Amino acid sequence: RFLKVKNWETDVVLTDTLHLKSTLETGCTEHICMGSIMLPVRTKDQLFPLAKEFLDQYYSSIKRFGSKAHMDRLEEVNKEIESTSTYQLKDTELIYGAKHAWRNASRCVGRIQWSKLQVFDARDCTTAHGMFNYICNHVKYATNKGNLRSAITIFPQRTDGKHDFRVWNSQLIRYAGYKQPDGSTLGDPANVQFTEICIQQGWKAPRGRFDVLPLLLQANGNDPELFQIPPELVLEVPIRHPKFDWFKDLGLKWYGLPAVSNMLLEIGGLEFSACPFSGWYMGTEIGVRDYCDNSRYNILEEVAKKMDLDMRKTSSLWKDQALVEINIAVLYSFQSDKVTIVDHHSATESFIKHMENEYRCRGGCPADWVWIVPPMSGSITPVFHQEMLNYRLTPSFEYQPDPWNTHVWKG
Amino acid sequence: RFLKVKNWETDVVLTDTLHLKSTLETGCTEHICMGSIMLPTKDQLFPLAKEFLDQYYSSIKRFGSKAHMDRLEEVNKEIESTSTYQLKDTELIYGAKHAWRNASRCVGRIQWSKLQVFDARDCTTAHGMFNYICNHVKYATNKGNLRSAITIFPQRTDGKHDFRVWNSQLIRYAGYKQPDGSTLGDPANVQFTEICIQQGWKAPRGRFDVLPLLLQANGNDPELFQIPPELVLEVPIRHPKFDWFKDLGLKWYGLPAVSNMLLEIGGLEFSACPFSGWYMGTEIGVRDYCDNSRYNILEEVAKKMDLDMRKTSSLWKDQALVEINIAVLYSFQSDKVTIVDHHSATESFIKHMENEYRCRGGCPADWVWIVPPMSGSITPVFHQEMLNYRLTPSFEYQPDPWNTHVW
Ligand code: HEM
Ligand code: HEM
Ligand SMILES: Cc1cc(N)nc(C[C@@H]2CNC[C@@H]2OCCN[C@H]2C[C@@H]2c2cccc(F)c2)c1
Ligand SMILES: Cc1cc(N)nc(C[C@@H]2CNC[C@@H]2OCCN[C@H]2C[C@@H]2c2cccc(F)c2)c1
Ligand SMILES: C[C@H](O)[C@H](O)[C@H]1CNc2nc(N)[nH]c(=O)c2N1
Ligand SMILES: C[C@H](O)[C@H](O)[C@H]1CNc2nc(N)[nH]c(=O)c2N1
Ligand SMILES: [Zn+2]
Repeated sequence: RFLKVKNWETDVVLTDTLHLKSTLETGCTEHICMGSIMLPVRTKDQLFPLAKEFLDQYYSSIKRFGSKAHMDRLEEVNKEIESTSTYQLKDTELIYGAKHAWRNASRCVGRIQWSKLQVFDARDCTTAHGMFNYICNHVKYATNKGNLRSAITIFPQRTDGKHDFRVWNSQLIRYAGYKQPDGSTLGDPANVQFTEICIQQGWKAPRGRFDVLPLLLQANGNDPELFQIPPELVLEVPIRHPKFDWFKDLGLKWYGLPAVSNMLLEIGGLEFSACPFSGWYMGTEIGVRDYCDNSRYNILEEVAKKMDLDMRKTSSLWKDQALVEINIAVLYSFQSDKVTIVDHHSATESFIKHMENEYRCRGGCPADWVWIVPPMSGSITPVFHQEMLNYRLTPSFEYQPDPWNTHVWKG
Repeated sequence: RFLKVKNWETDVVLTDTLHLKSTLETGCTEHICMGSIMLPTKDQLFPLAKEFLDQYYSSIKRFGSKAHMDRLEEVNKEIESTSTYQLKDTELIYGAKHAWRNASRCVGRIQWSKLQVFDARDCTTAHGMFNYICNHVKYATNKGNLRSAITIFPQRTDGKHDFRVWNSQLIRYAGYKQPDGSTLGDPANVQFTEICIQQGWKAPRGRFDVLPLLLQANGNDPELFQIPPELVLEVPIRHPKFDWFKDLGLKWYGLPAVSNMLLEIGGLEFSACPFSGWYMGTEIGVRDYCDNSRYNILEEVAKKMDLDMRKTSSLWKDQALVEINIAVLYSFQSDKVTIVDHHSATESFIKHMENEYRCRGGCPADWVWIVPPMSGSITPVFHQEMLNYRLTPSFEYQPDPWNTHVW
């Protein structure tokens, strides 16, 4: 069966056959669409089919499907599963797997880059101090003095679910949030709870507006341990505006390296609960979301005040005006400092070319419109006009519950 | 079976039970989400009628009452013998208001209970349709103090005697493809304009020519009528700060009036049911003015503002977009023509959603349509989870008539 998607700006029609390989469920039914809902230990029984599906995909990709090497590997994994109840990936399979989880990530606008991913194999890691060392090396490699390189570091897979590796931070680099007695927040409101955990675990908080948080790292199901990323490894950009000289005195800065650390990587039924990955920012993530969400730095008012915009009516579009200026400043600042960043026009145009390519060579490209369309200037980007099909392919990145809710404290 | 929706800005959680009354299909399966796709007999009619009359009698607190059972009986008898039935005026009004209430793509539904319903089921000719439409246009416009209205022409019978407004909206601008190779006017209407010309319209061949109505009564060939120019309230677009803005020569009409949809009430199908409200400013300033396949004016405006157009990362498109939208709002407000900005409309929709959750058990909503086409995340709807499902009475999209019609 075939499914068509149309682009309402170009009239280009694409045909999806790849959705036929989709396994997992979406949350939607014939009677309800859950397209805007944010969140809509395995047996041997469920594991060998998943391993087999994966190895079939891997061997096809290398043009060796049905070969002796393919058949031998199937047998070897079969025997390993029956005897040890899990299995180990070869390095070449782990690489393929992590690249494909990115390629398959329907919420990711940056996927034109998927085949260029540095995979660091950290499956020999055993302790949190070892996790710390792996993560520093990741940060230093990815940062590359501002010439950012995509990378992922993969710690040991899940076993009984009692010995999990986890990075408790949601990203490797983020700013502390501090809830004040008067109810106001100092720093980033998104990280208040995690900041309190750090403090409880013994972190000495500087208590400013941009304190880089410490890593809280759990190895082998043990209680997590605190480490401070060497400040010389944390590249930051002070935010200034090309025309407005008062913009610098707002005191804003942001870090260069967006590094997601709370997701679960599934490859061939194995679960990598600690697999921090990083790319580079699209400007709007910082300028629109981090700075202007009401629940984050929330700087719209202060900027618009300083721009002397008419603020007595929403219909002057003061918020919209201030928003564009803040986003100009982020992009200017990163570019001026030679730190990799992409604007939302370039990123979305690249995504559309990626998606058309994928339709031709792969038969589809699952995409989540709700997430791919940027949070400002939606319809002046070509993705707004593009119909997309959302479905779940493996290998995949999945959300997992924050570890403080599930962790069995050892003491 | 009971579902939760969370607002990620406010942490407020709502529980949806209303979706269990949904019947029609979404196009989504457990394996594929089609959320971003624009278009995803006697026996069949009685359950549809029953479903509707039940909700109606419930709404007036008379469910299971003598008057309820009596109407159910009368409608059954009328279907059995005539193969259809006629709605009482009260039912027609209730059904139209509820088709709006159920419109998952409509951000303006806080307004749903204030809809003036014009019953045009006695209409028999295209000239009669023109009369009803001019009256609708004048009533809804109200000298710029706009009032929501729908005008409901006779229901489908054997489907070869359909009433249709061929126009996609009552008021739109013509588009003409040029020897230059480009498009003069609104590129969205090039096909309809040619059909108007080929049926006899004398086009002024300008950038902002109000299209004629093409009206089809009783399945006949459609006929042309010009809406009295004095009933079409238009707004010249100027800017509060930029004096050069007026020289682009832009204008738009005050009355958004959708006229190509099908109203389904209790299984009956109203194929001509033009309706109208008032604009959210982004529809004109973002979509009508700045879509690449529409008036596509970003480049001209950016140039007049002398922005750096060498690189996308200067955000020249984004700056010009805001200014265009400030101008649309300023112009309508100055000329005292009802308009709503996207901040105000989305704030009201969150309030409406909360009312609908507490009072009705939910509110079907299509996030892809509800979130405005600019500044998405600085409006509260961006952070609001929405469940999309189909309730009846409903408005449904129907295919352009020129494909269906035989002359
Ligand atoms: C290289 C440049 C990249 C850019 C510009 C980019 C852009 C983005 C953006 C804007 C989002 C939505 C983020 C949000 O709103 O929170 C996203 C999501 C995501 N991307 Fe990328 N991305 C890049 C690289 C990567 C890499 C290297 C990976 C993995 C190897 C990846 C996997 C993901 C996943 C799994 C999501 C969904 C995140 C979630 O559910 O929280 N991306 N991407
Ligand atoms: C009172 C002021 C109103 C406002 C501000 C408003 C707002 C909007 C907006 C912005 C859209 C999206 C339009 C588009 O992007 O093409 C829309 C869609 C829609 N609205 Fe409203 N609306 C109003 C009144 C009405 C009325 C009176 C009705 C019916 C009686 C209605 C029913 C619909 C329907 C069925 C759609 C989807 C149209 C389609 O699929 O093309 N609305 N509304
Ligand atoms: C409930 C929930 C579910 C889910 N799947 N993700 C989240 C995280 C939510 C989703 N938007 C806000 C918060 O993420 C902030 C982190 N953004 C980093 C991903 C972007 C990024 C950008 C560029 C390269 C990358 F590798 C990564 C929350
Ligand atoms: C393929 C297709 C399907 C569909 N359901 N609608 C369309 C119409 C497409 C969808 N967005 C653009 C085009 O409508 C422009 C009409 N805008 C008027 C509706 C808005 C409006 C606004 C305020 C009050 C109202 F009563 C009505 C096209
Ligand atoms: C409720 C809604 O799904 C939610 O706010 C989404 C909308 N789109 C998004 N898109 C991106 N890229 N990131 C997000 O966090 C969100 N949040
Ligand atoms: C493909 C995508 O569904 C399409 O471009 C949609 C997106 N959201 C929209 N939202 C509104 N209000 N109106 C539209 O016409 C559209 N177009
Ligand atoms: Zn869906």
